[PDB]
Amino acid sequence: VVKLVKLTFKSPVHFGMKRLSDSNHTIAADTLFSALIIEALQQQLELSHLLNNLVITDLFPYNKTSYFLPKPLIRIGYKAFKKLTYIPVENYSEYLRGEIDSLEASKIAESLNLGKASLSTKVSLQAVDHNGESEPYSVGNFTFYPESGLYFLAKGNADTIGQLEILMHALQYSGIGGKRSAGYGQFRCTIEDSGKFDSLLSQTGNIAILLSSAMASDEELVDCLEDARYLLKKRTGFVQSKTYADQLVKKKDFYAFSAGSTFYQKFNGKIFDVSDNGRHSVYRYAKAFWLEGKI
RNA sequence: UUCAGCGUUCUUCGGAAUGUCGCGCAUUGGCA
Repeated sequence: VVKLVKLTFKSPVHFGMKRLSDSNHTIAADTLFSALIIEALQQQLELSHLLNNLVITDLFPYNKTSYFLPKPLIRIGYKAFKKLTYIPVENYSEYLRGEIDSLEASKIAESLNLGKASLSTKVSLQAVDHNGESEPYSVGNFTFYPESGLYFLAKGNADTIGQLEILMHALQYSGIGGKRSAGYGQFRCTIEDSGKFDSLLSQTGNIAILLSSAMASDEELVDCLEDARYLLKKRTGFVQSKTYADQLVKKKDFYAFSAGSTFYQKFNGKIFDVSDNGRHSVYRYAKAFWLEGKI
């Protein structure tokens, strides 16, 4: 049951990539899954549905004009083609067939208006009272245009879909990304049946494109890599919880194929464990959502 | 010789702001 989940952001979001100063306009499926797990644990729900039947996608840019999917890594002005990152759903088939030209790719890049990124310079006055000093730091945020929003597609049974609806409503108050609970990431989310995507997903093409940041199991990896065009993205971070350890602990470093990576042989994903001797297992979504296309 | 005032100017010409600062310091950065 693939359900579109559109997110409208009221306040700017941080979405850090490596540092607090930087910012991204989207987040990986794992970052969303980790937020969904944290929420389910707060609301005292069973994690079996999320860990066994929920399939999600990286949040993708959406505009009133169009919904943007990630640019497939398919061999085809090379600058114009490399600058392009997201292609509207209507132009995805044209891009796959090679019917797109460099000027058309430039127009597609200009078409997206997800938002306007910025850097907010904050200060910490915690040490001023102890003969210390104010400490400047920078938070990179991204402000969506009013029509613009981030959407994700969630697939699963009816039970996990309803659980997702509950977690999503709680999540909007919780927020997403970094510096949430410090002014950022408040969003309001709608869950609906989308005719566009379900029709798009009902295609049996010769190539498979990874909607979500995903990694195959070892046995899956050996068949999948042959003839694959892909971009290994390091997935790293600290553990966010009150019960994992007394102090803040980094997760084990993970590498996942990025969204838009094209694999000839489809691989199902796996919820990996990036924990290192903690009081609970830190789950890292790496399951795979596939858009089959014809090239 | 008496009887009366009547007309014309109602303000004018200059000067209309000027000079001086136009953010500084601390954290940060930089050097070590």
